Amino acid sequence: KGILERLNAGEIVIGDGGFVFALEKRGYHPEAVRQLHREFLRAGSNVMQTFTVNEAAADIARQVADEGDALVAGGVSQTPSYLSAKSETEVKKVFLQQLEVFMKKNVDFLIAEYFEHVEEAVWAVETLIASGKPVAATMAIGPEGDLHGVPPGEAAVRLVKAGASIIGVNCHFDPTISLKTVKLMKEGLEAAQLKAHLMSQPLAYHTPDANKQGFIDLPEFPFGLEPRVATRWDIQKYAREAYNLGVRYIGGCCGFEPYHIRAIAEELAPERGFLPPGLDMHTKPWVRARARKEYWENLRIASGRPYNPSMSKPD
Amino acid sequence: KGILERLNAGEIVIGDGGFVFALEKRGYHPEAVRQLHREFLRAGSNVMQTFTVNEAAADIARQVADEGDALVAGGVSQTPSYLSAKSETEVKKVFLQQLEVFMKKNVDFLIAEYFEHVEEAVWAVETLIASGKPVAATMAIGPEGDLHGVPPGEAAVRLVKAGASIIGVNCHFDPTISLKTVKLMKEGLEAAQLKAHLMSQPLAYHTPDANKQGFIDLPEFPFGLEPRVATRWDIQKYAREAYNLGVRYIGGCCGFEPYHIRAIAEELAPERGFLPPRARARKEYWENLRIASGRPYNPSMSKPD
Amino acid sequence: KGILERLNAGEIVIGDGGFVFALEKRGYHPEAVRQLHREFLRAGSNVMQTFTVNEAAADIARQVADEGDALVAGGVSQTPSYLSAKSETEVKKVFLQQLEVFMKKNVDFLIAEYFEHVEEAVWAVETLIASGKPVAATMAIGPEGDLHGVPPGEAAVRLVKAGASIIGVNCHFDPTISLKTVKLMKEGLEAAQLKAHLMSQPLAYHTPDANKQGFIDLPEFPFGLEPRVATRWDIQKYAREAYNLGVRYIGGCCGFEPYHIRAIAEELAPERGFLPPRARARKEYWENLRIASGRPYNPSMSKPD
Amino acid sequence: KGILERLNAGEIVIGDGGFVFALEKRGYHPEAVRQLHREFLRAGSNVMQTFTVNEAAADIARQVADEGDALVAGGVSQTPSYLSAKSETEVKKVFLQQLEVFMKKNVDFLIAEYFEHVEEAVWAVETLIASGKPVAATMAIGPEGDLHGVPPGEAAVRLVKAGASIIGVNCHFDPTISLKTVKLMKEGLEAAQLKAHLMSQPLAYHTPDANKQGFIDLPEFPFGLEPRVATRWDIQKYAREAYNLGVRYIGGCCGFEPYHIRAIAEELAPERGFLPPGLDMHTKPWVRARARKEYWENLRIASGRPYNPSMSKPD
Ligand SMILES: [Sm+3]
Ligand SMILES: [Sm+3]
Ligand SMILES: [Sm+3]
Ligand SMILES: [Sm+3]
Ligand SMILES: [Sm+3]
Ligand SMILES: [Sm+3]
Ligand SMILES: [Sm+3]
Ligand SMILES: [Sm+3]
Repeated sequence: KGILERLNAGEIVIGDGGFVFALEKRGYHPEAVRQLHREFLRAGSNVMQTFTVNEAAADIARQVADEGDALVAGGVSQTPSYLSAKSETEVKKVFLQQLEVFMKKNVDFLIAEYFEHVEEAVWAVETLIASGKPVAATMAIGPEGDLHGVPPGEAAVRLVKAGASIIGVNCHFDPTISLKTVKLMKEGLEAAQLKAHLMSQPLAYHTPDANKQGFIDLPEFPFGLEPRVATRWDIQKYAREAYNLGVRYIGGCCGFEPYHIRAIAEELAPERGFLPPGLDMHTKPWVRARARKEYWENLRIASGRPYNPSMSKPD
Repeated sequence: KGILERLNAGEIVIGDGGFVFALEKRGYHPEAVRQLHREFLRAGSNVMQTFTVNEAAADIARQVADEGDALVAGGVSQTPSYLSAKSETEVKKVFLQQLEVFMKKNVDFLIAEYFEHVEEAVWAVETLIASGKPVAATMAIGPEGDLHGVPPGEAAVRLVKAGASIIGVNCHFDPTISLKTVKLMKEGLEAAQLKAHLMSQPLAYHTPDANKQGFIDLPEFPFGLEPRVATRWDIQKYAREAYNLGVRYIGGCCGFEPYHIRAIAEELAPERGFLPPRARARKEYWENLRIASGRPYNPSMSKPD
Repeated sequence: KGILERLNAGEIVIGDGGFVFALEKRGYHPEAVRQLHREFLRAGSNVMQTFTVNEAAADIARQVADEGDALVAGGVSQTPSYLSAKSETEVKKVFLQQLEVFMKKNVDFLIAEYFEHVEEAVWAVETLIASGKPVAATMAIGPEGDLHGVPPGEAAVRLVKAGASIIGVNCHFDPTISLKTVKLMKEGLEAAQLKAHLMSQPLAYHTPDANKQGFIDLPEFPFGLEPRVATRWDIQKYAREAYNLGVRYIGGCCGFEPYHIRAIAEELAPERGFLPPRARARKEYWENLRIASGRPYNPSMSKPD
Repeated sequence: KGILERLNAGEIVIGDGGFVFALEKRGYHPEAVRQLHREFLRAGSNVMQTFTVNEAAADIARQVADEGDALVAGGVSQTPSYLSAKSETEVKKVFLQQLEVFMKKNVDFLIAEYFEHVEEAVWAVETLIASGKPVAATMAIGPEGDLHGVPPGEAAVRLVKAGASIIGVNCHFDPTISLKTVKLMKEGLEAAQLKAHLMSQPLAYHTPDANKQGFIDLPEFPFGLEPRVATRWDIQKYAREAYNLGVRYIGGCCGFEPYHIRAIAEELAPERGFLPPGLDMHTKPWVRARARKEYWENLRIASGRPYNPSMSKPD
């Protein structure tokens, strides 16, 4: 079953969140890459991504995807070259080169991931639909819109018009700010009487202090982000709210690890009809008392850093 | 080089801190276990631990240790029998039991790991040395001592007298509180004219709010600990302080992942002699950045239950 | 010098910010009222406010104002009648009512203080100018505007058109959010070719967690606000920013005590020309010290109810 | 009724906390001093203090004390001259000079306040009892003892032996650390089979981060302490716990204002049989919901400073 088939039938598709983030974190060896893909699959991901040999990358993904109920998706991000002034025919040529690797490896679908400029997001979708494969487009923007002042609603409209059947947001903000952005996008599609499936790949980092440029501008980016990491409970709340908003492609970006994906899969186990592939016996009474979801759902966890602030100023 | 030859040759032994926590976190598949081991070895760990299939765990650990400059260590922790009050010979029997397997698999050394009672740790040391292999003993206690009131200085002295060639602290507090405990253990050994290598396997979780029982009593244990996780800069400061205090077997316990081990190897790359296998590009910015929690609606500390 | 002569002569008018909050805090005795007034005048305030016995309040204020370089001002705030939906002529009547007393006691000027609705503020301005005395109008709104959605730029324009010689913001947010609102009010007046003196009477409580309704909706209002209190360094930064933005009637509202007013006078002593009546000895240490809350078990922000 | 009479009958005596702190805060004029004394009396204080003309100071205190149920107490603090090496006969001469002003003005009792060295605290009590007036002694020390390593228990013992009928702690730590110190003192008196009334004049500032030197060593001392100020609820909890510990002279030191004293008086209004000399009608429902002691007693108030830490390192 393909990605549009699943989603058209109202299924909840779970992404393989921060694959790249995790490979980075682990210090990367096909075995290392195959093992990570497997952890995401075991956690419940229905998508195994590959990027940009590029062919071995695609092979390993396909290999693990065949071990469960998952698809292989090829992703492309913004060229770093747009800031390099050079953009246009040059941009589509790069996308085109990557499109070939993917068609050649016969991926299940494509994702225009990481894009801060709608204009460039569009060029990507235009090039990608020429494969005849389903295309998903996400924008690395918050409620205020992209780098040109293009609002989320309008960005959503233009991406669908360009041919994306799945739109959403990713990689710049935490789950809460990301879903607010997706709500804006959803309202853009409604007002324009257009339809598309929605997806969200938020950061697993809390970013209440970020400005419109996202977490990259926080002073802790990228080596002091540990304190902000979402617990599994934070992610279950995100999964539930995403589900309630109409999001059906629920994933994650930087900060996401297999256990965050498993939390999504477990939170939505009822709705999905299945679970992805002993605290109550602990010796201490007060520890046993924590073996109840309600306890964690209501606990305001401490940071453990009394000498540090709870927020920082961007820049 | 054996564990003791390394240490006597002035080398820094990097532990594979967090092994069990990582597998638990990744959700566990010999390949899954083999990969995790490789990550630690690749991060610079000189020890691949193995516990209690048993023959398999020991075999995978040995295979990855073979792949690099690492030893395999057999770990033993506090037993239910002792807490369930069977004491004496009875407790010595389960360790002997465990030893057997580590004997047959021929592990390089043994660690009496995770003991909240000095007494039971001693009984563990006395049993493990019957293996003729070097024995390391670590206590899950803080500056205030073990569960019967035995202070760190004394605990260190009884562990060495019992035959441990390496002693220290592990798994109950963050790096700073753990090293203060180690300092107390070291002053004890000195006041007693005793000598032994020191080790530390602290939590990678900041724990300023814990009482003498350790992080377990904190209400966030074990599923709400994320905010407390040490950054690599916190870990590098820990490695540096540990080295300066005289610690030469530097590892970690719950919360330590491979990247934390790697921070230790890089920090101490000059003292070791090699590395393990825009203004934010400067290490001193990170060493001085008071990172934010990102959780303004949450407290900074909790009271232990 | 009258309020308007002072301002046109380039002077900085220091308000007696916090008067009601202080008396409320001290628990209220004409002597008690007279002393509080003296504290503000002694801290540098150039205005002694009076509201609504009435003749007494006005008399005590005048006596202390007489003692120094201060004016007496009659304050009027949003009425229940307007919120209780009587609007139009009815609301104008209670202000006229209030004016009467301030007319007989001969106060120096009038302030339409504390209005969450531009419309009712205008009706207040239109009534108060019938006194022939200068009228100041301040809004209890933030950057997002009043309760009907009227933005700061527009609110400022309608208040001046209505006859207010002085406009600004008061009592709903901390100094920074209040001055951002003032900046918006100033851009409105500019886009409309209008001119008027500006004033600010912010809360002395830090309020980063409030929504458009102001600090009242925070769960700590009104008895758990202590941690939020501005230090004198926070107040000096506010005075300096207010001056730089062009504000010349600089006061405060809830939370401001005499020492906060004094911080304003000292900060601006060079721009005024006089003062009001071991490495911690340096002002730049205080200007840079990120003070601790002393409440590690409490959050740093709360969600408005 | 005198101070020993009240306390011997088991009455709860309420101090006039941070009189000096408050006068400082207000920028100081007999009228200013009389008004402050009155606010404390109106708040419930049974003691009006005067210090070190000194005579006018004593007159005003007496004057206001006569307006209610209060006594006038003369207080003496450590000489700053002990750090000036000069100490002994020199110290008692200063105390003696002050003792005369007070006997001359006929105060009701005397307080050896602010003392960081037990040795010097003792000299003060020795000089002061020579007036035939009741003497109270407090130490500015925490659980670890004074500047010489003299523990609280022993300090308590020596002060009583020197002639103090009332002992306690003050001016260096918050209510919680101060009462722990008083508990230690109380245990010292018990073990030595001695008896004395207990008193506490803690800071109204939370100081969980202070070292044995007290709040003077925190970096915010003395101009950045605002965030630490106790709410009236924090003080009611202190009053109740002080009462439960056996403390019967309940006061305060730096940071205390009349409203903190009133909170003590109200918390203990039942036990005392009287109160010292409209939120529920507020327009907003959620505001009306706060007119219940339980709400405040259970509310973990926010600091309002997300960009600041919750604790600082001493020094
Ligand atoms: Sm390589
Ligand atoms: Sm939220
Ligand atoms: Sm299984
Ligand atoms: Sm530290
Ligand atoms: Sm009355
Ligand atoms: Sm600011
Ligand atoms: Sm003077
Ligand atoms: Sm407490």
